[PDB]
Amino acid sequence: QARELPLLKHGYSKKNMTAYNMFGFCCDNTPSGIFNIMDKKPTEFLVNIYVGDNQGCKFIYAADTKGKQGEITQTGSFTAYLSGRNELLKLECKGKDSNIDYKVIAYANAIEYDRVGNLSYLVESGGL
Ligand SMILES: [Cl-]
Repeated sequence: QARELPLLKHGYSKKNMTAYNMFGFCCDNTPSGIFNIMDKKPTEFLVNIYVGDNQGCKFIYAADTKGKQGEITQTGSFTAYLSGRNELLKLECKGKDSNIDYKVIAYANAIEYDRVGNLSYLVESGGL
């Protein structure tokens, strides 16, 4: 059945009260037949996301094969492509009280990748 969409990187900036999670693939988890926008035939990811609570957060994705960015803040569906570093989605929050609960289902070349989760500046910035 489904695999988990991997978390590649996370971080935060106290100065800007921002934080992020980057989802995508690396060397030990890039499935066979999956290509990015640096490649001749980038794989389409057909993505459905579902959003509950959302204060101050948004997902950023590559909306076409030229890497033009798209953004989404609420339940919806879209087409996304992997960046040249095999990133699929950047989930960003802005502000002290930023928080989002979400579910991602992404389909590529006969495989489903899922992620259920939360991001908040409070948690991601590592304080109590
Ligand atoms: Cl290629």
